[PDB]
Amino acid sequence: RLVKALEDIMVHYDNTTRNSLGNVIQFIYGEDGMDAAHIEKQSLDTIGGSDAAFEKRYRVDLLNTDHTLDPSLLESGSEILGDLKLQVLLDEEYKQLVKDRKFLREVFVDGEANWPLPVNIRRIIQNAQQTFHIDHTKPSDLTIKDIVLGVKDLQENLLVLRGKNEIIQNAQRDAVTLFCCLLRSRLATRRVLQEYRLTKQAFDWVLSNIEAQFLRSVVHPGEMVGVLAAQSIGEPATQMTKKVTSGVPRLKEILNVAKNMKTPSLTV
Amino acid sequence: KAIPKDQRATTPYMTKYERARILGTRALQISMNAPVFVDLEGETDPLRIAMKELAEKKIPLVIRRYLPDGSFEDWSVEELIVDL
Amino acid sequence: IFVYQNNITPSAMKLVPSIPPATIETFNEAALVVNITHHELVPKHIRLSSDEKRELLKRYRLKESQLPRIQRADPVALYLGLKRGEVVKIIRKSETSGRYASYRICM
Amino acid sequence: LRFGEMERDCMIAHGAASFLKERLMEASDAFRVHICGICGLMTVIAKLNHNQFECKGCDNKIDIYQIHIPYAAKLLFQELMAMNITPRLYTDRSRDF
Amino acid sequence: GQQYSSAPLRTVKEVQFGLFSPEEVRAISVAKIRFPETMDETQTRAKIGGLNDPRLGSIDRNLKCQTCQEGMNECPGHFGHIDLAKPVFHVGFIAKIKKVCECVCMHCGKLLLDEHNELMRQALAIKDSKKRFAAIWTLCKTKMVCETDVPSEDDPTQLVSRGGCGNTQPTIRKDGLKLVGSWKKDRATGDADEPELRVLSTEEILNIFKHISVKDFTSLGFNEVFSRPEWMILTCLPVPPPPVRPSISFNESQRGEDDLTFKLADILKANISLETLEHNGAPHHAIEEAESLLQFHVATYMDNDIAGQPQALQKSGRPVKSIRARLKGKEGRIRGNLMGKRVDFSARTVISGDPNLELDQVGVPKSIAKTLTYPEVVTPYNIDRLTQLVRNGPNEHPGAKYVIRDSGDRIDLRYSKRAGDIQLQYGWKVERHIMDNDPVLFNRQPSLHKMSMMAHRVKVIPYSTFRLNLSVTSPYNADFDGDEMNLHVPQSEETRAELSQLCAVPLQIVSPQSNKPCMGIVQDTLCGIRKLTLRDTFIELDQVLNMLYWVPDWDGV
Amino acid sequence: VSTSTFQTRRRRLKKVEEEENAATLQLGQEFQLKQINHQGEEEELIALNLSEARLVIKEALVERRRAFKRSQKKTREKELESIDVLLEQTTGGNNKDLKNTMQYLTNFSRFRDQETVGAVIQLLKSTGLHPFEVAQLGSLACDTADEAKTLIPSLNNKISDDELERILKELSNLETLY
Amino acid sequence: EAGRAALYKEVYNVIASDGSYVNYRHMALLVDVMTTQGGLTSVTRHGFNRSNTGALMRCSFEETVEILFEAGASAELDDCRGVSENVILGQMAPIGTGAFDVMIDEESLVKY
Amino acid sequence: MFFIKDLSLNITLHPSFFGPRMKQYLKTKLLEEVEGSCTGKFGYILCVLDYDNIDIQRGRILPTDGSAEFNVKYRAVVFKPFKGEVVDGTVVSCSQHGFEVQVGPMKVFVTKHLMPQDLTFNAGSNPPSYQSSEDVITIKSRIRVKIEGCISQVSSIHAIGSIKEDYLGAI
DNA sequence: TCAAGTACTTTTTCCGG
RNA sequence: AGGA
DNA sequence: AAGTACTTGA
Ligand SMILES: [Mg+2]
Ligand SMILES: [Zn+2]
Ligand SMILES: [Zn+2]
Ligand SMILES: [Zn+2]
Repeated sequence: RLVKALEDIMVHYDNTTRNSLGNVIQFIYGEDGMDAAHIEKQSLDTIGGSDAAFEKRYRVDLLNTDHTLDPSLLESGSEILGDLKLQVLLDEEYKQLVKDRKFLREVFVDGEANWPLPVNIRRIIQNAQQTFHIDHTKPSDLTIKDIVLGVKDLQENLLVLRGKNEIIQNAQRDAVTLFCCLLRSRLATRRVLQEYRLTKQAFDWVLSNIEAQFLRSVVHPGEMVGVLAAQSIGEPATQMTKKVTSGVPRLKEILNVAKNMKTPSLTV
Repeated sequence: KAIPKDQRATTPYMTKYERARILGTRALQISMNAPVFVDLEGETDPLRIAMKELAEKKIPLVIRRYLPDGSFEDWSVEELIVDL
Repeated sequence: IFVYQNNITPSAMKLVPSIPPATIETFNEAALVVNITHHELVPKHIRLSSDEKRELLKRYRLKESQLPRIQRADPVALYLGLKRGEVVKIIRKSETSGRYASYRICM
Repeated sequence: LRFGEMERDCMIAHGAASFLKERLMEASDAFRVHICGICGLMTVIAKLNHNQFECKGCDNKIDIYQIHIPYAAKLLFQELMAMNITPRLYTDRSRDF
Repeated sequence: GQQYSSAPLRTVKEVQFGLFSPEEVRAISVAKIRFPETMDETQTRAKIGGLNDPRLGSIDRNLKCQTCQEGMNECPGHFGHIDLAKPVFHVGFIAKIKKVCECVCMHCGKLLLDEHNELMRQALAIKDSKKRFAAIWTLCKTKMVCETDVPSEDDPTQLVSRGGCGNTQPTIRKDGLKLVGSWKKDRATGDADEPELRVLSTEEILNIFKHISVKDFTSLGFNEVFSRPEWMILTCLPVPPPPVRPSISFNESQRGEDDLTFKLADILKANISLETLEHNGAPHHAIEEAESLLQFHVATYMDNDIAGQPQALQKSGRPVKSIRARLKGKEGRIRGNLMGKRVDFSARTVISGDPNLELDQVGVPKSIAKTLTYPEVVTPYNIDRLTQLVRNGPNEHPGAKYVIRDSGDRIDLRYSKRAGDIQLQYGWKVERHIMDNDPVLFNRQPSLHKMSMMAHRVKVIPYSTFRLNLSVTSPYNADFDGDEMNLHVPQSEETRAELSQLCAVPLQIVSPQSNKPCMGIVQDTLCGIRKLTLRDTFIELDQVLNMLYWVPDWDGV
Repeated sequence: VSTSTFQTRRRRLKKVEEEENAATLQLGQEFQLKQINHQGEEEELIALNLSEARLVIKEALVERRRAFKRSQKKTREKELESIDVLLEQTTGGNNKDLKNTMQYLTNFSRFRDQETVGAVIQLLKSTGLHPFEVAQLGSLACDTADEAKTLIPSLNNKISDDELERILKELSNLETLY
Repeated sequence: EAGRAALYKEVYNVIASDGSYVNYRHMALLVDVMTTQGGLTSVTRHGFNRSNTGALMRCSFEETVEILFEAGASAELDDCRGVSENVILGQMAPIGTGAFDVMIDEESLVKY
Repeated sequence: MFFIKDLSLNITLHPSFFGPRMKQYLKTKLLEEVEGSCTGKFGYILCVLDYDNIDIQRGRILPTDGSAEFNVKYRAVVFKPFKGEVVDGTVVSCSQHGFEVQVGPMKVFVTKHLMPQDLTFNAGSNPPSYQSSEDVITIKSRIRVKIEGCISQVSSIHAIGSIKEDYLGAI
C-alpha cells in the first residue's frame, strides 16, 4: 500500500516533489532539498550551554583589553585592539550568533543539539589540520575581514534553488536557514582562531570544501523519492515485534485513518 | 515550449541519472560501430571508451530536461559539471 | 460575524447568503473560548493577495489543481475567513531546513 | 524466473528506467502491433509484405503506426474490447498540462 | 522473431478510454459468427466459416491467417461480431444504467432537475465528471415527477415552463440482472396503497437513453464521442479472436477449446433460440424466458462471480472463468502478467558466503555462466576475441551459444554444420557466455528495499552455489540456512551502464533509509576484530609478514 | 515512414467528412488558402503556372549541383537536352516523374525568361483571384474571356469580362516567341 | 496543518518505539501525501487509489476491472505520466534515467 | 495548380552514421525517400527546394536501439491534380477504348465516350489514331483535357478526362 | 428527517504433483 | 504438499 | 478485519 500510494512521486528539475498529476507534494524534497545519503548527525553548539559559556566561546570585543583576540592567536592582534570599524563586524557576527541561538531554541524546543545535516564540518576542519599541519603555537595569517566576510560569502554560494525571482530566492534562503546556523556556529571568528587555529590557506580550503560538499549533497532531479519513502518505512515495519496500542497494529491503524481506534488518549 | 539558454535555472551540474544514461548511450553507440571522438589509448570496452569521451567532454550529446509543465532546458554534456 | 451562544435556527441561517457582495460568518461562542491558532502544532498561515497568488502560480508553473488544498471549513480557514480560491502561505519550522514554506488553496 | 511487482519497485527506486523496460520487454513479453491513428485500436489489417496497411471502418489505408508493447498488454486490450471497453491508443497528445 | 514493417514506429502518449457503439463493433468486425460449432467442416478437421475463423485469426500454426497473411507469431487476433436478438445490459454497468434511469425521465429523456433548481445548478457547476454525476444523482433520485412548469428564477406565483411531460417516475430497485420499477400512481389522490409493479425492459431503457440530450448526458459522467449512455446496453457483441481464447490442442485429432470459446457458443446458442422464437409464433412468456437466459450468458461471460448466487458452472462442476476473473488482481493480467512477468536471462540457486570474494562480486557456478548469455555486437575491438569464443563453442567455459547475423537468422553453434568455419562480420551479434566482471542484478526476495536488488561483478566459480561477500548479507537479509537468490543478466550496453553506474553494491553502502551505512563488518570478522585489537594482542614477524601480504593493496612497506 | 505538414488538425475518432475536391475552389485540407510555413507564420498557398514552376525546379537543381560539387572539394529543344544533363547530375535518376515533369514544363512553358515570368506574376496578382485561378490563367492560353471563364469556371463572377479580356491581351503580349 | 504534525508525530512514534530510525523526509512524504488533499487520505483502496491519477495506474492496485469499467463509461484519458502506465505499455518510464531526453547535436559533432 | 508545400519527414539514422557527413547523409536520405514520391494527400513530391537550407533540427536518441530520430523540416514542388482542372498534355497511348494523355508526372485517360461523337477510332493507321472531320488525334498530338476525376494509386495518381465540352480537344 | 442494520465489498511477503 |  | 454504500422504520 505504501508503495502503490507513493510510486509516481519524484523530484523534478525545479527541486519540487510531484506526482503523475504534477500536483506538488513537497515544495522542496524533505523540506531541505538534500539527498539523505549525504546527511550526517551534527551538533549545533549555539543551541545549548549557559548564556555565559556561549559568550566565552563566541565573543570578540576588540574594544576591551581582556575580550580581544590575543596577538598570539593572529598576527593582526596588536594593531587590532580598539579598531572601532572592525568591532562593527564582530558585533554584526555576535548579534547573528545570538539571533541563531534564539531561533534554534524555537525549532528544537527541548534543546536537542544533534541533528542530521549535510557536510560534516567537524571532519573538514580535522582534515584541514592534517592537510596543512596546523601549528597550534604560531599565530594565524587571517584578518577578521578574511574570517567574517569569507563565511558571509560562502553562504551565498550554498545553492539549492536557482531561479532569478523573489519567491525562489526567498525559498533558497529558507531551505538553507539551518545549515547556516551550523555554519555560523562552527566558523565564528574566535572559534576559527582559538580552537581550529586555521591559517588563511587552511580556512580558504575549508570554505571551498564545505561549498563543493554541500553542492554534492543536494537531491538529483529524477530521484524516485516516493518508492524510496514507501520502502524506507515498509522495510523497517517488517522487522517489528500508560499502555497505548503501538507497533505493527498502530501503524496499521494510522495508514487506514482508522476512526474507531484502540487506545484513544489525551496528554493534558 | 523550450526555455532559452540565458533563462535556464536547473543544476549546472550533471545528475547521477544523466551521466549513467549518457555513458549507456555512448557505450551502446560505440558498440554499434559509431564514430569515436577520442584516441582509444588501447581501449576496447565501449563503456570505458564512453567514459574517456565524457572525460574530455568530447561527447556530442544534449540532455533535454523536461519541467513538470512540459517546457524544457537543453544542456550539452560539454557544459554540465561532473562533480559526481 | 455572528457570535451565537447555542444555536441559529435554520430559518435565520437562510438569510446568511441573501445579501452579497457582503459576506456573513456564524461562530459558536464555545469554539472561540480557546484560540486554536495559538496551539503548538498550529503554524503561521498567511492570506495571499490576487497578485501574490498569480505570482506563486507563475513562479512554480502551476495550475490551481497542483497546489495542496486547505478545506473552506478548516479551523484556520474559518479563523482567517478564507474564501474559495484564496491561498495561504504556511510558514512552519523544520528539523531539516529550519524554516519551510508550504502553500494551500481554499475549498 | 519471476521479475515481480516488488522487483519492479526496487528498479523504480534506483531510477534504472531502461533496465526496467528491458526486463518487461526484451527479456520477456515484447510484441509489435499495428494501430490506427483515428480509432486508436489494434484493428489494422497489416499485410506487411505487400505493404498494405488498412483499418476498414476508418477507411484508413494511410494514418497507421506500429508500436512495441508487452504481448500481455496486447492481450489485456483485446480482453477489455471483448468486454465492450475501448482502450484507444494514441501516439500524440491533446491535454498538455 | 517479428518482420520489418514500413509503418512509422511511435509510443503510446495517451490512452483514451471509452465504450463500443454497436456500429463500431460491426465496422471493425472481420466476421459474423453465426454458428456455435467451433470447426470440423461437417467433422472435416479445419475451422468452420461460423465460429473461430469465419475470416478471424488463425489456428494450425501452419496455414496463414485469412484476413492479414502473417500467421501466428505476427498476426494479432482479428475481432468479429454477433448481432444480439434482443438488447442486453453489460454486467459491469447495471448500477450505472439504474442510476441514469434514476436521474432521467423514463418517458421523455429529460433530466428530472435542471438550471431552475438552485441545488441542481450548484451540483451542475462541479468540474469533476464523477463528483458532478454523484451529486446530480443524489438530487434527481428523489424527484419522482418530470415537471412541465417550475417556479421562475424570482417568483413562486408565476411558474415558468421548462420541458414538457408530466409522468410519475418509477421507484427502481434491482432484481439481479433485471431492473424493476414501482410507479407512485394517483387514484382518489392516495394510491399507492398498492402501486404499478412492472419490470423495465432493456429496449425501453435503451430508447430512453437514446433520447437523453448531449448536454444532459454530458452533465452526467458521459461523453458524446467515446461513451454515450446508450452504449452500456449491448446490441452488437464483439467476438474476441483465437489469440484471446486459444485451443490447448493436445495431440492431433483432439480439440481443447477455451472456456471463452464455450461461453460464446452458449451465448450464440441462447441467441438463436430467442431469434427463432420471436421470428416464429412468439409464445410471449417463452420469449422473456429465452431473453433472460441470453442476458445471463452475456453477463457471466464478462463477470461470473456476481452477487445474485448462480455461478454459471461448466459441465464438470468447475465454474466458467469470467473475463473479469482474468484481469482480477495478483496472478492474472494487470498484476501478474504486466506489473510482474516471468523473465528470460534469469537464474536461481542456493546461496553461500565467501570470505575470499570482494564486496561487489558474486560467485556464479560454471553451469549457470554456461547457460546465461550476453549479446555482443561484432566490433573491430572485440572481433578476434569473439571469434575465439565462437570457436570454443557452447560447452567450454569462455564460449558462446549463438551467432546472430545482420540477415536476421540466428546460428545455433550447438548443431550448425558451420560452428567451426564461421567468419564473423562487423555488426553481427555473438551470444557469449556470462563472463568474469560482467555486471549482474542479484536479488533476494521479498525485495522491500532498493538494496534487495544490487548490481555485482561476475566471478565464474565451481560448485552449484551463488557465493556472496558476507558484509553484503544484511542489505538482502540473506543467511545460508538454505536461502536462494535470483540473478538477472542485462542484454544492452545501456542496461549494464544502468546497473554499474546506479545500482552497484559500493554505491549502495550508505543508504538514505536511515542516512547511515547499510553494510558493516559481521560474524567472524567482527568477533575477530575485537580479539585482534586488544592491548594484549601482539604478533610475531612470521605472521605479520603474511597478514601484510594478505592486504592486496599493501605498499610493500 | 511518410511525409507530414504544418496543418496540425486532431482527428479524434470522428472520421469523415472528406468532402469532394473540385475547381469550386474546393481543394484539399492540405491545399487550403491559409497555409503555415515552418517558421509558424500564416502564409498564403503557392500555386505555380507551368512556366513559373519550370524556373523554380531549374533554380533548385542548379543550386544543388553547386553544393554537390562544393561538398565534393574536400531554344526549348536545346533547353530539353540541357535539363536532361542536370537531372543526370543532381537527381537520383529513379525519379522518372521529375524527368517527365521537366520535359513537360520545357515543352509546355508560355514564358521562357525570369524577366517574362516576373511581369506575368505582377499583372495577375493584382486581381485578388485565388492562387489556383491566378496559376491556371498563366498556364492556360485563352483568347475569349469566355474561353478562360469556361476553362477556369471558378472565375465566373470574380472578374469583369472586359477586365479579363484586357489581361488576356497582355498575357499574349508577354508570351515568349520560343 | 496540525493534523499533519500529529500524523508525523504518531508515525514517527511507531518507528522509534521498535527502536529503529527512518530519516525524516520519508515519513514526511507519506504524511504530506495523506495531507495535501485537504484532509486525511487513507493509504487504502477507498483512499489514495480513488484520486484523479490515471486509470491504468489505479487499476494496478485493488479495484482493477471496476476501475477499467468506470474508465470506459466516463471516457477517462490516461496522461501516461505514471510509472505504472509505462510498465503496462512496455515504455521507458519518466523515472530517473528516463526523466529527460538525449539528443545528438550535429554542430558539436562536427566540432570534434 | 503545381504547388510549393512546406513538409517534414522523420528519418531514423543508425549510430554508425554519427560522424561529420551526418547532415550530408540525412539530406541525401531525405531526397532518396521524399523526391520522386507520390501521395494522394500531397500529390507527386517532385523537387525538394533549397537543399543548402534543409532544417535537420536535433535528433532524439531512441532509447533501446542507439539510432537517433530527426524531423527533417523541408519545402518542395508538388503536383496534386484535381477534378475540374483543365490540363494541357501530349497523347501517349491510343486504342479502341480511348487515349491516354501525359500531363507532367501523371497520365489522364480520355474514353471514346468522353470525346465528341464525330471523333471516331481509326485502327488502320501507324500509329492508331482518332479521326474527326477536321482533327486527327494520334500518339504525338497535343490535347487540352478537363479532368473528370482522380484515382489515388500507390506511386501515382491516374485520372479520367473529357474533350467533349467547349474549348477542350486538339491544340 | 436520521440512527441502525442491511447488502456486500475486499486484502493478506517471496520461491513441487 | 514444502522451503527462506 | 474493517469498511463503503444502500436501504429501513422512528
Ligand atoms: Mg534463512
Ligand atoms: Zn481505426
Ligand atoms: Zn490476421
Ligand atoms: Zn418527462
